[PDB]
Amino acid sequence: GNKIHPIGFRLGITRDWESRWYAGKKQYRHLLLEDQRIRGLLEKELYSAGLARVDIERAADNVAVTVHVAKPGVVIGRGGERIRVLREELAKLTGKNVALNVQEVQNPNLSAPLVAQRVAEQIERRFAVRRAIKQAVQRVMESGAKGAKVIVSGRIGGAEQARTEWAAQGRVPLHTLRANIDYGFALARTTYGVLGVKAYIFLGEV
Amino acid sequence: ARRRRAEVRQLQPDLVYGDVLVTAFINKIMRDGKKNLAARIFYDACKIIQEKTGQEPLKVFKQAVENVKPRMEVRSRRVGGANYQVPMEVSPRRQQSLALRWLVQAANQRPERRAAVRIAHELMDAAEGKGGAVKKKEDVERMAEANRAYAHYRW
Amino acid sequence: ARKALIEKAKRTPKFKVRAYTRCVRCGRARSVYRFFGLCRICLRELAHKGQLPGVRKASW
Amino acid sequence: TMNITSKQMEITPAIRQHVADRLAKLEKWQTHLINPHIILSKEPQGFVADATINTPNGVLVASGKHEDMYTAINELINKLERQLNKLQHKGEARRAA
Amino acid sequence: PRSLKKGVFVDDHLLEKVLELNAKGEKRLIKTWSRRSTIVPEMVGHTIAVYNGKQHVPVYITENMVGHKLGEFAPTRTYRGHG
Amino acid sequence: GKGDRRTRRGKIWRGTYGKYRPR
RNA sequence: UGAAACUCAAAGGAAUUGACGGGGGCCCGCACAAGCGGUGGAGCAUGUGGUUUAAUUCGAAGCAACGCGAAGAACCUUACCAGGCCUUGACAUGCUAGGGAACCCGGGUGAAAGCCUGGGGUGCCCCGCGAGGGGAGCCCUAGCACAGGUGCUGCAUGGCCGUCGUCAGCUCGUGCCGUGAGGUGUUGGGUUAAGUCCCGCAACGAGCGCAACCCCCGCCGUUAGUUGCCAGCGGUUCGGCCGGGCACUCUAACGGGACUGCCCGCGAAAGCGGGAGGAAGGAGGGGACGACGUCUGGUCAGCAUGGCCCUUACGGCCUGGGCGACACACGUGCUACAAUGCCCACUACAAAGCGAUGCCACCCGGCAACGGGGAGCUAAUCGCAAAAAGGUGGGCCCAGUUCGGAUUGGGGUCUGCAACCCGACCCCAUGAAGCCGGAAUCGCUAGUAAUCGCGGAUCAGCCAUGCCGCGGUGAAUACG
Ligand SMILES: [Mg+2]
Ligand SMILES: [Mg+2]
Ligand SMILES: [Mg+2]
Ligand SMILES: [Mg+2]
Ligand SMILES: [Mg+2]
Ligand SMILES: [Mg+2]
Ligand SMILES: [Mg+2]
Ligand SMILES: [Mg+2]
Ligand SMILES: [Mg+2]
Ligand SMILES: [Mg+2]
Ligand SMILES: [Mg+2]
Ligand SMILES: [Mg+2]
Ligand SMILES: [Mg+2]
Ligand SMILES: [Mg+2]
Ligand SMILES: [Mg+2]
Ligand SMILES: [Mg+2]
Ligand SMILES: [Mg+2]
Ligand SMILES: [Mg+2]
Ligand SMILES: [Mg+2]
Ligand SMILES: [Mg+2]
Ligand SMILES: [Mg+2]
Ligand SMILES: [Mg+2]
Ligand SMILES: [Mg+2]
Ligand SMILES: [Mg+2]
Ligand SMILES: [Mg+2]
Ligand SMILES: [Mg+2]
Ligand SMILES: [Mg+2]
Ligand SMILES: [Mg+2]
Ligand SMILES: [Mg+2]
Ligand SMILES: [Mg+2]
Ligand SMILES: [Mg+2]
Ligand SMILES: [Mg+2]
Ligand SMILES: [Mg+2]
Ligand SMILES: [Mg+2]
Ligand SMILES: [Mg+2]
Ligand SMILES: [Mg+2]
Ligand SMILES: [Mg+2]
Ligand SMILES: [Mg+2]
Ligand SMILES: [Mg+2]
Ligand SMILES: [Mg+2]
Ligand SMILES: [Mg+2]
Ligand SMILES: [Mg+2]
Ligand SMILES: [Mg+2]
Ligand SMILES: [Mg+2]
Ligand SMILES: [Mg+2]
Ligand SMILES: [Mg+2]
Ligand SMILES: [Mg+2]
Ligand SMILES: [Mg+2]
Ligand SMILES: [Mg+2]
Ligand SMILES: [Mg+2]
Ligand SMILES: [Mg+2]
Ligand SMILES: [Mg+2]
Ligand SMILES: [Mg+2]
Ligand SMILES: [Mg+2]
Ligand SMILES: [Mg+2]
Ligand SMILES: [Mg+2]
Ligand SMILES: [Mg+2]
Ligand SMILES: [Mg+2]
Ligand SMILES: [Mg+2]
Ligand SMILES: [Mg+2]
Ligand SMILES: [Mg+2]
Ligand SMILES: [Mg+2]
Ligand SMILES: [Mg+2]
Ligand SMILES: [Mg+2]
Ligand SMILES: [Mg+2]
Ligand SMILES: [Mg+2]
Ligand SMILES: [Mg+2]
Ligand SMILES: [Mg+2]
Ligand SMILES: [Mg+2]
Ligand SMILES: [Mg+2]
Ligand SMILES: [Mg+2]
Ligand SMILES: [Mg+2]
Ligand SMILES: [Mg+2]
Ligand SMILES: [Zn+2]
Repeated sequence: GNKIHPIGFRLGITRDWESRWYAGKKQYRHLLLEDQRIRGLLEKELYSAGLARVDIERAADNVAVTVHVAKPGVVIGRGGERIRVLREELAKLTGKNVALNVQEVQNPNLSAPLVAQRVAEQIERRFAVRRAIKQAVQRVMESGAKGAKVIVSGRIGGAEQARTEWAAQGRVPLHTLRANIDYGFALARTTYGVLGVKAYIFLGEV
Repeated sequence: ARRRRAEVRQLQPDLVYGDVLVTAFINKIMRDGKKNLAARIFYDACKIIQEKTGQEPLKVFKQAVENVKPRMEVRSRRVGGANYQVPMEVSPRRQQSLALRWLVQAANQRPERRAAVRIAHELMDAAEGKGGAVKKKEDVERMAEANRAYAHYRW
Repeated sequence: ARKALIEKAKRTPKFKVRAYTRCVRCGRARSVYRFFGLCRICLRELAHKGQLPGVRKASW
Repeated sequence: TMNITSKQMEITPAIRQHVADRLAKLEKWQTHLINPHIILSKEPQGFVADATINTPNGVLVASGKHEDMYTAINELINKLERQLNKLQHKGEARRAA
Repeated sequence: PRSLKKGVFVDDHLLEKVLELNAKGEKRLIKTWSRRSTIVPEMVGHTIAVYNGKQHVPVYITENMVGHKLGEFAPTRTYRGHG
Repeated sequence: GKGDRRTRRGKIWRGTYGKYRPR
């Protein structure tokens, strides 16, 4: 049990923080808590939409939440129905001026957290895990990625003996700083237990 | 080490006599990295040997060194089912290290109460050929000659 | 004895000594950082995600 | 002296004494047994008897396993002896040439 | 020990009962959990039962044991020796 | 040395002050 | 010459991939050697095995458990014990019915919790000049679903970590060889820190590792000049204090710089040896970074999670106790046994950090811990702050001592509701073992070891001699 988290390893090199602001010693914690609660609510509500990243900004008494997603419509609604509904649920929790944006995920099959969740969904549907993993990777490479690696660990297929299955294509140079690699994790709850899913997408090096 | 023959550290010549050998001796005196202390002790000793016997301390020191240098030593080697004490010539680098080491150690087995004094006197005896330092050298040599018969096991 | 404890830690006590930090994320009573409100494990978990502003792997 | 650990198990002074009489077989070799340490443990398959002992000529590390805690201990002893006998005699092998 | 600038600490709920018994004339047994309370001159001659975590230990207070704490006389560990 | 409170060195090691190490 | 009873589910041949060998060859690593300092002995601090206990919660187990989870156990924490209590319940989502909502304030009983109870005014959209009639803002009371469980299983698991190992390795595609496992490539010759690179080759490529891309440090430049700096000229209360300036130091962002690039030599090449230039030379020093996998490794007690188990209790609140016990045993550390030392007095030289119920100048009371005054600082401004070893002087004179500072008596301080169990600190007195440690055993190859102090997280306080950092002084040695 070894490998460093491929995102935290690239913060401020190939990858940027998800909560971008400044706060002083007396304040930092409380903002951070609210920040996570914002993610808590949205992670539940926006799941069906195809949630990939949740950026957060702050100045003074006002905050801007930018939601990246594969299905922008499922967020916005009919002419703004759910999009409006959100601000109210939002600024109730926030208790402050909570600007909610939405933005496209141009290629969900090049978004690692998306690929990960899809396979996790597939294996809660009792699909063939190995066949799935090869597929996921096949999708990501077709969509143009320079390399891909997907991993599933647990009681695979229901087996009593836990095992780890993975598949990979092209390059995935986890040791290279300047290599841009999107990473994502998805939890698959089954009747026999939890499976962990990890997706690595190598978009390219910078 | 395994790959290459390591590099002998070139020391910086001492401030008072301009001598790499003196510097080396100082460091051997030096406990806990207190080199100022170490420096004084030697130089204080250098003062003392001048008072007791009016000569060049440097000359005394260097003569004492050449007197404690073992020219031959025994190094064990287990050949077959027995450990033979094989007689070996000492490299000049090693002769120096052993000489300076024994000088300080024998010094610090002496009974007089101040280090500078012990360091002084031991350097005086070793210069004249007396003292535990030279005794060490004489012994090491005698062991080597005593086992001259095993000098063909030399590597 | 856990959820009752993450709860009892919230309510103000009978005496101010009895107050102690719990990790607001996982409820951990030990190795809780004041600055974040988080324990050493959560501190690491969020930081690796990049969800701690300005925080990054420190190397020198 | 000799230490015995019973990991996530309860044992008696009797059982502890038994182990001491069993390790005692190693006294045969007339060499110093330095801080012998026995760890008794229960797996689903049976018991496990671990031991680490140092001697002037090396360390002894052995693990014994068996449904019967005493047999597990006996096999531990058997593995320890074989090691101790090698430690004590391996040097004699190459006395010639 | 406790700052002299501050008080001589008795838990008030223990102390109150002492003075109550002093007035009417003492004494019934007093069960207390207040190990932290100082034996106080008003308490002398009483017998206070001090809970040690398990049992309430009957302690007859005397002139010698004034300055101390109540816990000091109801030991909390059973130790009869080894082997 | 460092273990004796009634000395300067002891109060340094311990990080306190007093008669034997005043400020 | 040659059975049988009985018994076993194999006995076997060859070959394959491993692993192992007291088989061989060639290599590497503080692995040995060479060194320097320790541990094992003492006293003490701390973890653990045991034993004790009402309980002394629980895990960790050779290396890779044992100053480990614990980056702060008096209450709290706390998961254990004893006792006193609560029953949709400390907490979620409900649906229903009574009360008034909502929020505050006291009284009784009690160790507290809890039980008992006496206070007092609910907006709304509403028939409201009127009793009166709600709805759901939130609580209360009675239900039923449900909560809650640090109860079990790390041998059902996710996650994250440890380890072998920063070791140089582990494989795939297609082709070729083999009936087949599987081989080849990846082996071989040279080379490298390296499956690094070169040459050769039924192999030709590719991937994960290696390296590089990132951070700190070392030289230089550019941009900046305060709260930082002061070379020079003025004042100079006698202090970069003032004028002034940003040169220098610095601070912190961006660049330059080293590539075996250049000469000699050996090389088939890759490279190696030597030289110059240069602050830096052959990865410049350190850091981050850990392949396929192994240990049915570790963690259900950080979290999540399958399943099994508890439901007026295996849930929940409180007071007290325990986690701090002590015939013993081991691990990690602190301080030592002294003169290269100890003590006093005076006097220099850091870095990185931290600081608004905080850091505290300076003043005064106290031998002191500390206390009372009181300025400054949202801090390159002000503060912690003094760094210590060192330096200069003076004392000690080889003694269980002016070494050592354990143990105990007495007196105080501070935190805290509260220091009996069970806090740290100060002062007076006491002044133990210990005269350099058996078998055995640990660390370190250079700004390293050793030695010296400073900071921080946790934190009311602290059992920190721990941990993570920071600079000061600064070695010995490596044949092999
Ligand atoms: Mg020496
Ligand atoms: Mg000698
Ligand atoms: Mg002679
Ligand atoms: Mg319980
Ligand atoms: Mg829980
Ligand atoms: Mg607290
Ligand atoms: Mg805490
Ligand atoms: Mg034992
Ligand atoms: Mg046990
Ligand atoms: Mg037992
Ligand atoms: Mg084992
Ligand atoms: Mg046998
Ligand atoms: Mg054998
Ligand atoms: Mg003393
Ligand atoms: Mg037959
Ligand atoms: Mg065979
Ligand atoms: Mg071999
Ligand atoms: Mg080593
Ligand atoms: Mg060695
Ligand atoms: Mg040694
Ligand atoms: Mg030490
Ligand atoms: Mg020792
Ligand atoms: Mg010891
Ligand atoms: Mg334990
Ligand atoms: Mg126990
Ligand atoms: Mg245990
Ligand atoms: Mg457990
Ligand atoms: Mg602690
Ligand atoms: Mg407690
Ligand atoms: Mg409690
Ligand atoms: Mg496991
Ligand atoms: Mg696991
Ligand atoms: Mg286990
Ligand atoms: Mg064949
Ligand atoms: Mg074929
Ligand atoms: Mg093959
Ligand atoms: Mg092939
Ligand atoms: Mg290979
Ligand atoms: Mg191969
Ligand atoms: Mg080769
Ligand atoms: Mg390497
Ligand atoms: Mg390569
Ligand atoms: Mg080849
Ligand atoms: Mg610098
Ligand atoms: Mg400039
Ligand atoms: Mg070179
Ligand atoms: Mg690398
Ligand atoms: Mg296991
Ligand atoms: Mg769990
Ligand atoms: Mg479970
Ligand atoms: Mg079922
Ligand atoms: Mg309690
Ligand atoms: Mg307690
Ligand atoms: Mg404990
Ligand atoms: Mg014992
Ligand atoms: Mg011992
Ligand atoms: Mg310690
Ligand atoms: Mg020790
Ligand atoms: Mg003596
Ligand atoms: Mg004495
Ligand atoms: Mg004695
Ligand atoms: Mg004395
Ligand atoms: Mg006292
Ligand atoms: Mg206490
Ligand atoms: Mg020693
Ligand atoms: Mg010593
Ligand atoms: Mg030995
Ligand atoms: Mg090294
Ligand atoms: Mg010292
Ligand atoms: Mg410190
Ligand atoms: Mg602090
Ligand atoms: Mg603290
Ligand atoms: Mg203590
Ligand atoms: Zn946490």
